Amino acid sequence: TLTVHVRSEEWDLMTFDANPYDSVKKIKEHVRSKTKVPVQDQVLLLGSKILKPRRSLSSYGIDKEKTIHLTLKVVKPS
Repeated sequence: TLTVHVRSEEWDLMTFDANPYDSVKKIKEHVRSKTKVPVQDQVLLLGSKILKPRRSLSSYGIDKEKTIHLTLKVVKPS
């Protein structure tokens, strides 16, 4: 389906599968599995855009791509 590469400042590159129409929250749950960072403390970026957890990757323009590169930041929420 779709392969997601998640790069971060702290950990090795993460790889896992995703669906472009699922919420970004589903990505964060994969990150939580690999890093144990709770979903509420993660921020994901596509390019330089911060993704909102309720939105889908498709809504940010992920259409035909077979592989995408995301950035993870660990952030204490307000």
